[PDB]
Amino acid sequence: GLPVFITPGSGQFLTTDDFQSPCALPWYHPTKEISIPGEVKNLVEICQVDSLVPINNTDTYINSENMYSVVLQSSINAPDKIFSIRTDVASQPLATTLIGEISSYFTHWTGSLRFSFMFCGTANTTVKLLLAYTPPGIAEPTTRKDAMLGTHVIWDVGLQSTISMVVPWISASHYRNTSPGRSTSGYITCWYQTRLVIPPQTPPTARLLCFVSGCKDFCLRMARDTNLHLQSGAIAQ
Amino acid sequence: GLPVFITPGSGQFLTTDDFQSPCALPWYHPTKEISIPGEVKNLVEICQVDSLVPINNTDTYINSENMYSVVLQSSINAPDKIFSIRTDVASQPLATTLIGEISSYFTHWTGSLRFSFMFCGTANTTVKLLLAYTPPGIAEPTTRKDAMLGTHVIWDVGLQSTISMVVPWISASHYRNTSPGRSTSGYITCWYQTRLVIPPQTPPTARLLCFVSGCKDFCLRMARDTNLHLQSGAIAQ
Amino acid sequence: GLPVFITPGSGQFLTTDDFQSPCALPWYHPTKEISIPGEVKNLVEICQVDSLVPINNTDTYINSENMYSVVLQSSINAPDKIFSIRTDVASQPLATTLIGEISSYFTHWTGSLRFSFMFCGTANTTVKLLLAYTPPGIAEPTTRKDAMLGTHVIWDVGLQSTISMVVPWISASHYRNTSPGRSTSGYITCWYQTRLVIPPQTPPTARLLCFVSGCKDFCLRMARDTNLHLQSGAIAQ
Amino acid sequence: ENYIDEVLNEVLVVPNINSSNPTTSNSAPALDAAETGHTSSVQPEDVIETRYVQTSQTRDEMSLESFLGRSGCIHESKLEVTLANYNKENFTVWAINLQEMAQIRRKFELFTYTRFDSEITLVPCISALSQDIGHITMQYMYVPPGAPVPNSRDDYAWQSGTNASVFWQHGQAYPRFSLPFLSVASAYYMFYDGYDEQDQNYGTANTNNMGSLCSRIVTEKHIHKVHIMTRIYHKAKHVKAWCPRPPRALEYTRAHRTNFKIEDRSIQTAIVTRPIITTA
Amino acid sequence: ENYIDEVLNEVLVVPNINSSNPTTSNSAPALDAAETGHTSSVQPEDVIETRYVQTSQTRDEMSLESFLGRSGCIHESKLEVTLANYNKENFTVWAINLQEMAQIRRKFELFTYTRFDSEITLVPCISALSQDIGHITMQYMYVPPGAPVPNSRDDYAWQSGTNASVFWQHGQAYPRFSLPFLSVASAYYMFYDGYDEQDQNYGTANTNNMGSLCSRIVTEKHIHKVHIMTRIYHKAKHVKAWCPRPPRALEYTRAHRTNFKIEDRSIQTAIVTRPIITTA
Amino acid sequence: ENYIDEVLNEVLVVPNINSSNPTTSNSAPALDAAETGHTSSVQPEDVIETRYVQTSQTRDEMSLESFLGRSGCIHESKLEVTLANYNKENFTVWAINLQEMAQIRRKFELFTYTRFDSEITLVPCISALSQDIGHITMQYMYVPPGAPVPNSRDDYAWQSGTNASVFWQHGQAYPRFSLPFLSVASAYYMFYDGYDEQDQNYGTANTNNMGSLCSRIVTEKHIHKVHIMTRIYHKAKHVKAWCPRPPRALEYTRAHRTNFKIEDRSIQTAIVTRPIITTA
Amino acid sequence: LNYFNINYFKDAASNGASKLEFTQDPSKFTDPVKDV
Amino acid sequence: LNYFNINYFKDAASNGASKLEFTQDPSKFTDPVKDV
Amino acid sequence: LNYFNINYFKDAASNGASKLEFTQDPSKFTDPVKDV
Amino acid sequence: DRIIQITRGDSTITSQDVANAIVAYGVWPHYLSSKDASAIDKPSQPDTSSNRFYTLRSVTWSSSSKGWWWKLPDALKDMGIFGENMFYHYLGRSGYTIHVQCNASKFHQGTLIVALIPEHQIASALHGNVNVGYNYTHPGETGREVKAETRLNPDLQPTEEYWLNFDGTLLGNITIFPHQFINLRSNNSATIIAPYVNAVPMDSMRSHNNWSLVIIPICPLETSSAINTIPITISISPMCAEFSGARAKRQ
Ligand SMILES: CCOc1noc2cc(OCCC3CCN(c4ccc(C)nn4)CC3)ccc12
Ligand SMILES: CCOc1noc2cc(OCCC3CCN(c4ccc(C)nn4)CC3)ccc12
Ligand SMILES: CCOc1noc2cc(OCCC3CCN(c4ccc(C)nn4)CC3)ccc12
Repeated sequence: GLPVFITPGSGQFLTTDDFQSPCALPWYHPTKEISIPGEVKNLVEICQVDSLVPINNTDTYINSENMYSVVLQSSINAPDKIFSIRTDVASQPLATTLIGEISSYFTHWTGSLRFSFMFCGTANTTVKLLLAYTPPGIAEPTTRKDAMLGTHVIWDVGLQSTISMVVPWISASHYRNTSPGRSTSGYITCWYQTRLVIPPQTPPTARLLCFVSGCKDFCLRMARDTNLHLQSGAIAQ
Repeated sequence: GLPVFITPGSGQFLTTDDFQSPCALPWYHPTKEISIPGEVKNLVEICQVDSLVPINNTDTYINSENMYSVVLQSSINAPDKIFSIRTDVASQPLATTLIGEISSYFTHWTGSLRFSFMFCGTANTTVKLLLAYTPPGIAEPTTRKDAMLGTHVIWDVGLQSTISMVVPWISASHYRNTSPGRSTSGYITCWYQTRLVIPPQTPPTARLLCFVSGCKDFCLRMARDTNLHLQSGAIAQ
Repeated sequence: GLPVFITPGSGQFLTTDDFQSPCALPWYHPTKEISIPGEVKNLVEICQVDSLVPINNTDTYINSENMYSVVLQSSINAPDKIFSIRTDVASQPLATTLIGEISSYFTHWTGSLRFSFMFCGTANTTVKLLLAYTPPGIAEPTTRKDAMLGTHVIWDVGLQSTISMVVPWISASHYRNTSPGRSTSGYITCWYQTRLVIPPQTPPTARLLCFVSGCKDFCLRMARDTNLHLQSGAIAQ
Repeated sequence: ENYIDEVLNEVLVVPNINSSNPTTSNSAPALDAAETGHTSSVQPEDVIETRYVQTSQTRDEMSLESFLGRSGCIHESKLEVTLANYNKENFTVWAINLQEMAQIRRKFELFTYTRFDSEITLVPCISALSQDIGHITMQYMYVPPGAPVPNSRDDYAWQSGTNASVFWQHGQAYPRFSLPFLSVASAYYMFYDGYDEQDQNYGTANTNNMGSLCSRIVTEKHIHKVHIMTRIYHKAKHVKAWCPRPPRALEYTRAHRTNFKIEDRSIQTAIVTRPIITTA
Repeated sequence: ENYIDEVLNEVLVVPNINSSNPTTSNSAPALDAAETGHTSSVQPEDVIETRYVQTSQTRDEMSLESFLGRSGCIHESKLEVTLANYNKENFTVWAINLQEMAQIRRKFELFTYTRFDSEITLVPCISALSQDIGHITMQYMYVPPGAPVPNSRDDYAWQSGTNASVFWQHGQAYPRFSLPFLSVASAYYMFYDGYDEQDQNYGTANTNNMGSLCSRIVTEKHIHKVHIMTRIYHKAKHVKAWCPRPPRALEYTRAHRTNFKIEDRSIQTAIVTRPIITTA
Repeated sequence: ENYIDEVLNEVLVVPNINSSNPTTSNSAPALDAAETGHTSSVQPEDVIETRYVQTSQTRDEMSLESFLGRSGCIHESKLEVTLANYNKENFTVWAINLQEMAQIRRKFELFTYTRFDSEITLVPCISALSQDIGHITMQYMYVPPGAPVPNSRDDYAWQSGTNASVFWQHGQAYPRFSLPFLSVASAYYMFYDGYDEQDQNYGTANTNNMGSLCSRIVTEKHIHKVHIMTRIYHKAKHVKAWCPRPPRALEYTRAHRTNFKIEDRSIQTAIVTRPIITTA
Repeated sequence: LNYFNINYFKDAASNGASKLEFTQDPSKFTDPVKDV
Repeated sequence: LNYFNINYFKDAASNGASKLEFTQDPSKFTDPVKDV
Repeated sequence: LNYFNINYFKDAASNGASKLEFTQDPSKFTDPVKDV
Repeated sequence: DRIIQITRGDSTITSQDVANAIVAYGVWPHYLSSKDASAIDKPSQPDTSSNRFYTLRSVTWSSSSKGWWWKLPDALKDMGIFGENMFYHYLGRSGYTIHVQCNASKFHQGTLIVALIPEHQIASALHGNVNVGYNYTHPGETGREVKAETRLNPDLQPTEEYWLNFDGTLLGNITIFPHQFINLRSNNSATIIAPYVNAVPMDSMRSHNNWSLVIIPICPLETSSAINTIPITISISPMCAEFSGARAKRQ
C-alpha cells in the first residue's frame, strides 16, 4: 500500500468541482448525434441578438405589448425629452431583455452595447431625433444641450426605418458589476432634433421601437444565480 | 506519504462498478477450461433463434400446448381476420418467447423482427394467407383492404411448409422502450387471401404455428431487471 | 494533494492478503543464514515420503504399534480377503499418515497414490498375494474374482521383501474433494493368491506392513484448516 | 500548448477595439433595416472615433460547458420512517425530471434541445427524532421504465440484480456517480409541441421518461424514530444545446407544462414599473 | 486502438441495412422449412425494398460479461445476538448457493454451464434494539468442505489459521473480495441430470458444494441487544457460459430442484390472457 | 516473463503422464526394499498401461510460502479496566510464543527449524459495560528481553523512548506492522533437545525468548466500565524451513513442552476405529 | 506552468468536463444571409 | 480521448472486468449446417 | 495480462510475499543415494 | 436431395423425406483428447460393436397423446456391447446420432417437436420437500409417457406438465435446444447428431444422464383415415464411444 497523506477539502461536496465518477450504466452506448440546426456553443451568441427593450414601463402600459414602443407627436415643436434609460445592463428596464437576463446570470459586466431604433410611422411621416449616451459622474441630462455634449447620434428618418448607435464601453475599471445599485454606467436619452412632420390626412402620432444587443466587445464573468426569477411555492409533479 | 485528496462517491457501494479487489484464495490455480460445444458470447445469439409465440392466449387455451397454434377453417370463404399481435417485443403475447424474455432484461429496443409461419395441415390441404404489419399512428386494421395497404407478404402454402416475413424497424427514433405501455410499435395481422381448400375425406380444419427471432438488425441496451419473473415467498434451502 | 477515490474492501482485514507494512525494527540486520541440511521448499516434498498406514484400526489394536501391521495365516487355503481400505486420501484409515494429514490441510485432491507393502515373515516363509484397487461406482469387492477384474498387482514374496503398486488417478473430474463424505474414490483390497507356506518348525503366522506416498502425479489445492487436530481447553503458559 | 493556454483560462478570445477616424461618406453603417430579422453589424469604431485597445478578456466562462456544468438541486426526497412493521412502508419513489426545481430548470430551458452526460451527487441528512440515531444505511436504486417498482421496504426488487443501486451509510461521504446521455433520441426535449398516441397529455410529459429514483432505508427494524432527507444534485458534463429560446419570465406552476396562471394572483413579471419614462 | 474504441463503447458492431430493389425471380428466400431446426436466413432487404442506413448501434452491453457482471443479492444472514452467556450462540452458517434469491438465479440459469471468477461484496447493518450500539466488530470466515465448522461464537475455528476471514467493524466501509472460479470441474453446473453414489438427491445438490459462509460477532460480552443483518452481493467477472436454455417461467420453490408446484395455488405463468385473438 | 506466468499461477509444474505399453522383462521396478529407508520410485506408467495426459496442475499453492503465509490468531489479551485509581492496573503483559494457540502452532511444528519475517495484525474490540464508551485509545509496546517492563498503567516505560509502540483508537482501522526475523541464531527452534545452564527447563523454553507484548489503555481516568480485547494475528513472510517432522497427533497441553498427558482422560488420537478390517 | 490529466475510467461519461473549442459562429443567429 | 489501466494484484481473479472480443458466431445456434 | 510491483519501504521485512522458485529437490528426502 | 443415408455400425438408416439434419451446437463428436483428459488410464473404444444404431421399443401416437421423453445413456442400458461397456466401467463418454421416425399419409396432419436437451433436470410433481426418485429418471428404453392417471409413489414422481418442458420452463422456448420438427405434410424423419457435452471429460454412465430426448406433439394428429393411430420409433447410435476405469459389472 502506497503512503499517502490527506488534504484539507477532502470529503467535501463543492457544487462547482469537476472530478470523475464511476458511471452507473457501464457499456451503455448513447444515441447518435445528428444534425440539428442552430447549435449554441457559447452564451455570448445570445447576448449578440437584438432583443426589444420594455422602454415604456409605466404602471399604465405594463402587461401589454405597448410597453415595448414609445410615441412621438407632431403636436410638439420643441427640444423635448422623449425617454431615458439607465445604461447598466442588468438594470431596469433592460434587465428583461435577452442580453440583460443573461447578464443577470453573471456578476461581471464589460463591452459596448448596440442600441438600434426602428421608426414605425407612416411611410410619408418624417422626423429627426437625437440619441444620446451621457457618461457617468453626472446627472441624467435635463436639456438637449446638456445631452448632446456627450456621445451621440443624430438620426434621420427616411427610406431605411432603422439606425443603430452604440454606447462605447467607457469605464474606470475593465469590468463592472451587473448589480451596481448605487454606481451608474450612464444614461441614454432620446430627444427631438426637429419635429415630427406629417402630411394632410395621416395619423398625427407615430411609434418608435427599441433594441439591444452586444458588440464584438462584450463579455460577462463570474457566474451567479439569476435575480430575475424565483420559486415561491412548490412545483407540481 | 503522498498528498492525496478524497472525492465524492468514495466509500460507496455501486452495484454496477468494476474495480479490483484482493483475492481471498491467493495462489489458487483454477481447473483447466475444456471444450464444450455451444458457448455463448453475446446475448443476441439467443435473440436470433426462433422461438414459438403463444399466439392463442385466450383463457380457454391458456396452460395447454394449444396456446401455441391457431386454427384455420375450410368453412370460411371470406376476407376474415385470423389473428393479430402487438408488435412491440416485450409486449403480450410475445414477451414469453426467447427474444421477448431477453428484451425484457433491457429497457431499450431496436432492429427488425423475423416472423416465420409453419403450416401444419394435411399434405393435400392448401391455402393462401395474407400476413401484414401495419405501422404505428393508426389503429389495428379492421379489414383486409385496410391491412394490405401496409407492409405485407402474401403466403402460398405448397411444398415448403414455412415462410418468414419481417417487420422492418420503422420508428421515429433510433431506439424504442421495451415497456412503452401507451405508445405502440404497430401490429401484425393475419387474414385469408383465398380459402382453406380440402379434398374429399381429409380434416376440414388445419393448424398454423408462429415463430419469432431477431434480424442482423437487432440490438438491446440499458440493462434492467426482468418484469416477467418474481419472488413472492422465500426459497427453500 | 492527488485526487483519489476509495474502493470497496478498504479498511478490511483479510487473513489471506499480502500487502506491505512498516517495519517496527528499522535498520535491524537479521542473523546470517547458514547451511542446514534438509530444507523443505514445497509441501509435496512431504507427501512424497512413505508413511505407514494404520491399516488395523480395530478397537482392539488401537493405541498400540500393532495397528500398523496385518497378520497372515498358514492355516488358510482359500481366496479370502485380508483387508480393505477406502482410497480417498483424507479418509480413514489413511488420514493419519503423512500424505493424509497434509492433504487434510487442503480441500482439493489429485494424483496417483503409491502403496508399498513389506512382508515381515521368516526368511523361509512364502506367499503370493493379490493387491487390488477397484475403481468407484461399485461396491467394495466381496470375492477374489470381483476384485481382480479391476486394476491389480499379483505380488510374489521372495528375496526382496517389498512391492509397490499404484492407484492411478482415475476420476470424473480433474480434482476431488479431500472430505467427500458420500462420494468414494474407490477401494484397495488385499487377498490370498495362493497360501502362506511354511517349513517345519517356523512360526505359522507372519506380518505385513503398509505404506503410502504420492507419485510425481500428485497435487493439492485450496488451503483449509485441518480436521485432524483440535483445541478443547486453553494452552498453558 | 492547450494544457497551458487553459490553465490561465485564455482559449476563446475577445477582439480588440481598433482606432477609428473622422468619417465623411455615402456609406451609412449605422443605417440598416431591422425588419430583415438580422441584428445590426455596427461596431464602436463605426459610429465614434475610438482608440486602440488590446482586449485581454475571455469567453471561456460563458461557454455552454461552464454554464450548465455546475450542480444544483433537482429533487428533495423526505423519508419519514415509521415503525408499523416497518416493511410495509419507508421507501421514496420519484419520477425523474429536471422540472421540479426552478433554478436549474430555468437554465436548461434557455434552449430547445439539449444533450449531455449527467453527474448526480447526493446529500443525505438524518434528522434525529429520538434520543439517538444508531446505524442508518440507505439504498438508492434507479428503476428505468419497465423495471419492477418496489412496493415495500420489503420487496424483492431491492435485490437489484441488474439495476444500479448506490448505498449510503451515516458517516460516509456524499455519494456521487455519472450517467451517460440517456434519451432514446439524439437530444433531450426541453419543450414538446405534441401529444401521445391517444391525443392526450400535451408537452414534455411524452418525451423524456427516465423512470424513477427509489429510496429505501435498509437497516432492519429498530427503535429510533428518524427522518432522512436526501437531496439530489445534478451537473451537466459534455454539453451541446440548440435553438435558444427566451428565458422564463414567470414563476413555474407545474412540471412538463408551460402553464403560468395562478389562482387569485395577478400575473406578475420581473419587469419593474416607473412613474414616468423621461426619468430613469 | 482498443483503449479508445471501448471508451465510447464501439467494439462489436451491428451490420448496416443495404438498399434493396424490386425482385422478380425463382429464388424464394422467404420460403424455407423450419422443420430443419434451422432459424430462417431472411433479412429486411430480402422481402422489402429498403434504403441504405448506416448503423451505429452496439452489442457491447449485450455481452455475457455485461449481463452477469452486475452484483445482486444472493443471501441475507440475520444474526440475532443474545446474551445467554453469549458464547453458546451468535453465529451464522450458510451453505453457499446462487440458488436462494430469484433475481440472479434466473439470469445464470439462462445457461447450462457457466464459468467465472466472483466478486463478493458485503452490506452489514446493525439494527439497534437498546438505547445504544457501542463497538460492534464482525467476522466472516469461508469454511470449505471438510474444514471444521464453528459450533459456538466460542470455538477455536475462528482462529482462522488457514481459512480466509474478513473483518468488519461499525463505520468501516462495505467489505469486498474476489474469488477464483472454484469448481472441481471445468465449469459450474446450473442443472444436473444425475444423482449421488447412493442413487439419491436428484440435481444440483450433488454438483457444486462450496462449503459454507460463517459469521460471528466478535466483540466480547456486552450490554446492548442488537441485530446484525449482513447482505451478501455477487458479481461475475471474466465470464463464459455454454448451452442456452429457456428462461424460468414460474416462481422458484426450492434450491437445487426445478420443482415448480405450490400448495393450493394455481400454476401461474407470466403469460397474459386475451378475450379474443383477433384483437390485440 | 515471471509478472505473467505467476499472475495465472503457473511457475512450479506437475509432470505429465506418458503412454505406457505391455512390459515383459527381468526388470521389476515394482519390486524394491523399503528397508533401505528409501521411498519407492515406481510411477503409474511402470505398473499399468497408461495413456498420455498433459498435466496442467500446479504446486504453487503447496509452497512453504503459501502455507505459512496466512495470518492466524496467536494470542488473545483481555484488558479489564477498573477504576481503583486506574493507574495501579490496566495493562496486559504477554510473553511472546507461537505456542499458545493450536492451529498455527501445529503448522509450524511441521518443521524442526523455521525462518521468516513476521506480519503482526491487531484486532481490538471494546466490549461496552456502561451506558456508553467515550474515547478509548490503546497502546501496544514491544518490550524485548532486558527492556524495563511496565508495572503500572502509570510507569515511565510507556514513554517508549527507544521501544516500538503502536497506537490504536476506537474507529481507527486494524493496526499492522512487520518484523524482521528476530532470532539470535540462524533459525527459530520449533523443538529443543536441551536444557539451560542450570540443567533445567527442558525444551523450547530456552530457545526463543522474544520478550513481551505490553498493552495499556492510555485515555486518562474516566467513567465508563469497559473491557478491551485485542486479538493478535501472525503471518509469516519470506519463508524457509528445514527437517520435516510428523504432525502433532494429540491435543496441546502446555507451551514449550511436548507433554500430551491429561488428567482423568483417555489418550485420544484422531484415528478412528473400525469393526473389522475386511470392510471399509 | 501547465497541468496533468488522465481519464481513470472505462466509460465516456465518467470523464470530467470537456475542453473548450472556438465559437466559430457561423453567424446563423445574428446574420443568416441569403444574398451576402 | 482513451483510458489508463494497470492490474494491481498478483492473482488472475482480482483483475477487473474482461475486455470484449467479437461475436464470431459460428452460426452453431441459428445454422449448424451439415450440407451448406 | 501481467502485474505491477514496487517495494515502498526501506527494510527487507516490510516487503510482501516472496516469489516462488522451482522445487529442485534434490531427492534428499525420497532417495539420498550413496551408490546411485 | 431430401434423401438421407446414414451408416454407423454394421447399421445403415435410410429416409426419403427428411429436413436436412442437425448437428448439435455445431460440433461433430470426437474422441477425448490428451489436453482435456483427466483419467489417466487407456480408454477402450469398441468402435463398430458399440457405435451402431440401437432402435428402442416404439410408442403410439394418438389423438390424445400429449408427449414423451427418454434419457441418455440410460435408454441404451440394455443394448448390446454399448450397454455392457456401460456398467463394467466407472466412466464413459459418447456422442450420438439420433434418428426419430414417424410416417403417415398425405392424408394425415400432425406436428412433433423433437428436442435433445442437455442436463434436463426435471421437476417434482408435488409441492414442498419432494424430489425425483432414481428409478423414475431411469426408465430404460421405454421412456416416460405423459399420462393423466394417478401414479405409484407420487412424492417420488416427476411432473407430468409437458408444456412446462417438465422443467418449469415455457415449451416453445424449447428451441434453443438442438431440435427438429416432424411435420407430417413435410417430413417423415428427424435427425440429430450430438457431440459429448458435459463440464467434465468423462462422467458416470450410471448416475448421470447427459441428454434427454423429448418429443411432444405441438400439433395434434388428425385424420379421416382408417389408421387414426400411428407409431413413432426411436433409433439412436452412439458415436466415438469410449470407457475407462474397468472393474466388475454394476447391477
Ligand atoms: C441508482 C441512482 O439512480 C439515480 N439517482 O438519481 C438519478 C437521476 C437520473 O437522471 C439523470 C439526469 C437526467 C434527468 C432526466 N432528464 C430530463 C429529461 C427530459 C426533460 C424534459 N427534463 N429532464 C435529463 C437528465 C438518473 C438516475 C438517478
Ligand atoms: C471469507 C468469505 O467467504 C465468503 N463469503 O461469501 C462467499 C461466497 C462464496 O461463493 C462465491 C460464488 C460462488 C457461489 C458458488 N456458486 C454456485 C455453484 C453451483 C451452483 C449450482 N450454483 N451456484 C458459484 C459461485 C465463496 C466464499 C464466500
Ligand atoms: C509494538 C508491537 O510489538 C508486538 N506486538 O505483537 C508482537 C509479536 C512479536 O513476535 C513476532 C513473531 C515471532 C514470535 C516469536 N516466535 C517464536 C519463536 C520461537 C518459538 C519456539 N515459537 N515462536 C517467532 C516469531 C513481536 C512483537 C510484537
